[PDB]
Amino acid sequence: MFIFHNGGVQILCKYPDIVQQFKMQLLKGGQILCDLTKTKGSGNTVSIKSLKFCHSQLSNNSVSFFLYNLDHSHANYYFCNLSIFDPPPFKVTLTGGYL
Amino acid sequence: GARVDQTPRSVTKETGESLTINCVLRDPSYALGSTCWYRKKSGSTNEESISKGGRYVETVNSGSKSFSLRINDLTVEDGGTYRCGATDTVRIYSCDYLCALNGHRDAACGGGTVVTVN
Amino acid sequence: DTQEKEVRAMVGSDVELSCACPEGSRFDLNDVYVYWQTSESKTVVTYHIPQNSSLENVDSRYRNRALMSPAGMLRGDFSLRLFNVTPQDEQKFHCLVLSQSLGFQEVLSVEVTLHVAANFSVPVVSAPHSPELTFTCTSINGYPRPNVYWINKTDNSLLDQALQNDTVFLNMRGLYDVVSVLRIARTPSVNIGCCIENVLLQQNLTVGS
Ligand SMILES: *[C@@H]1O[C@H](CO)[C@@H](O[C@@H]2O[C@H](CO)[C@@H](O[C@@H]3O[C@H](CO[C@H]4O[C@H](CO)[C@@H](O)[C@H](O)[C@@H]4O)[C@@H](O)[C@H](O[C@H]4O[C@H](CO)[C@@H](O)[C@H](O)[C@@H]4O)[C@@H]3O)[C@H](O)[C@H]2NC(C)=O)[C@H](O)[C@H]1NC(C)=O
Ligand SMILES: *[C@@H]1O[C@H](CO)[C@@H](O[C@@H]2O[C@H](CO)[C@@H](O[C@@H]3O[C@H](CO[C@H]4O[C@H](CO)[C@@H](O)[C@H](O)[C@@H]4O)[C@@H](O)[C@H](O[C@H]4O[C@H](CO)[C@@H](O)[C@H](O)[C@@H]4O)[C@@H]3O)[C@H](O)[C@H]2NC(C)=O)[C@H](O)[C@H]1NC(C)=O
Ligand SMILES: *[C@@H]1O[C@H](CO)[C@@H](O)[C@H](O)[C@H]1NC(C)=O
Ligand SMILES: *[C@@H]1O[C@H](CO)[C@@H](O)[C@H](O)[C@H]1NC(C)=O
Ligand SMILES: *[C@@H]1O[C@H](CO)[C@@H](O)[C@H](O)[C@H]1NC(C)=O
Ligand SMILES: *[C@@H]1O[C@H](CO)[C@@H](O)[C@H](O)[C@H]1NC(C)=O
Ligand SMILES: *[C@@H]1O[C@H](CO)[C@@H](O)[C@H](O)[C@H]1NC(C)=O
Ligand SMILES: *[C@@H]1O[C@H](CO)[C@@H](O)[C@H](O)[C@H]1NC(C)=O
Repeated sequence: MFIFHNGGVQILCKYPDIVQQFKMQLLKGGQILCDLTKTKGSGNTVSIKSLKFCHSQLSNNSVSFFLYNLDHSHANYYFCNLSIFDPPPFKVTLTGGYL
Repeated sequence: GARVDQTPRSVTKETGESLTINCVLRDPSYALGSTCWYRKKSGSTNEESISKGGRYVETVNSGSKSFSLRINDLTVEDGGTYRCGATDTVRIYSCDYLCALNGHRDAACGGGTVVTVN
Repeated sequence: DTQEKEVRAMVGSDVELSCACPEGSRFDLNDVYVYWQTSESKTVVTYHIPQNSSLENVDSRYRNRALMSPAGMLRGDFSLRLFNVTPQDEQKFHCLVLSQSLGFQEVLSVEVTLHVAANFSVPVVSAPHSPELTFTCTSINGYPRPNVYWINKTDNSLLDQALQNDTVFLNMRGLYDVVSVLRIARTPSVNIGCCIENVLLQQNLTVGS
């Protein structure tokens, strides 16, 4: 679900193209590496707030983060916290990978 | 509450060779009451009840508390999506209204199986 | 901070499940996301999204039966009003309140278990016989599963359950029908009757032969 290039690793995490307001968190070692939160505003505007920015390129079916810090030593599982706010029902899904 | 999970979620098979879809009535459901099998054709987005017996063969294990369907001599247009409906130790009059009951503690249809034959 | 609540109700009767913030203070409808959905099934009962008013993702079952009052929302009272309760409406309903200002943190979460009940028809008996005789007691449209008992009416005693074959059916409305056959030995002056029990409703229906 991810690739290694440029001395770094692009971790892409997919989600259903239906969801239009969500919060994608990347977790490794129990720590929040990256963060993104999409919201639909008034007047048909879209807001994107990211407390931890990993050069996230927001494809409409998946969110990809880029870690230029390899951390090849102590390679752990990578989890993608996904919270769906719109459309209902509200659900939180965790999908994980290795290396 | 009680519901039913069915495997596999998606299968591609070869023409003529049989295909099997399982279903289990998850605990704490006591036993299987009656089983129904539904299929819907590609376009109309409406289901239809599969008449048991003959080409569509059903095997049920009350001890295992699970049922299974087998399709033989697969026409290329046997594809679509397939649901199975079970009920918690009670019986139903017609299969026509089983899937119409959601979250009933005594009735739940399966998750579905997508089939494409080539 | 889930508050386990229990609401018992009857079919076809409009019931009200409550999700209450203790403060009589006000809330921001343009900031808060409200979700009413079942705990297990996760079916969309109703919801409030800040910038739109057309519930299109509401489930077919609740398409127009789940209502939240907006003026009550601003007052902090996210209480659902469920109409025309059906047997499939007995669920652990989850009301969840997220505030976008706090990065979608939950300000209110309450799980409201809903039990529903219905009354069976009066039992109907008959006396067809064979080699010993057989009886048929039929009662329909009740919730949940009924308990059927047979009574030796002469002395108001209870016959043994091994003397009866029961088969409960699912009405296409989620309600239950039951047909009970009882095979006993031949005897004169055998006053007996049937009995339908709804344990949830605490109400017993008896009918003599
Ligand atoms: C994936 O991302 C989602 C994003 O939502 C995460 O879900 C959130 O998880 C956090 C942490 O578990 C939740 O925050 C917690 O909310 C509790 C709500 O109870 C009270 O909250 C308010 C604020 O005061 C009160 O007004 C209200 O009346 C409630 O009674 C808090 O109680 C929690 O604080 C307690 O726990 C923290 C630890 O988190 C302690 O450090 C504190 O001292 C305190 O004891 C906390 O604030 C948040 O609500 C969740 N959001 C949603 C939408 O569910 C997922 O957790 C994340 N992925 C994984 C795997 O967790
Ligand atoms: C529900 O329960 C009631 C009791 O609470 C049962 O009714 C009794 O059933 C028994 C057994 O069938 C009956 O006993 C029989 O009585 C017959 C005559 O009844 C009268 O007899 C005495 C005087 O002799 C009166 O005082 C009495 O009030 C009755 O009016 C007898 O002819 C029977 O004889 C048979 O059995 C004996 C011994 O087994 C043999 O020697 C005979 O050859 C013959 O086989 C027998 O003694 C009793 O009378 C019933 N009483 C009443 C009031 O009904 C119901 O049967 C039961 N019903 C169900 C559906 O479970
Ligand atoms: C959005 O993603 C879908 C796939 O889910 C794709 O078909 C479509 O082209 C995309 N639209 C964009 C990127 O505008
Ligand atoms: C409630 O719905 C049922 C069918 O779901 C219908 O028969 C009935 O008329 C409706 N209204 C009332 C008040 O029961
Ligand atoms: C409003 O906006 C979109 C498009 O209509 C839809 O996905 C969303 O669920 C709607 N919600 C409400 C509450 O109207
Ligand atoms: C009675 O019910 C049993 C199950 O309890 C069933 O096996 C049987 O076929 C039914 N009929 C008779 C005549 O026993
Ligand atoms: C209903 O009848 C059964 C059988 O006699 C009995 O055990 C139960 O307590 C009765 N309950 C009421 C409320 O009458
Ligand atoms: C339902 O059964 C009850 C009690 O068993 C009886 O009085 C009547 O026929 C019905 N009414 C209720 C709900 O009071």
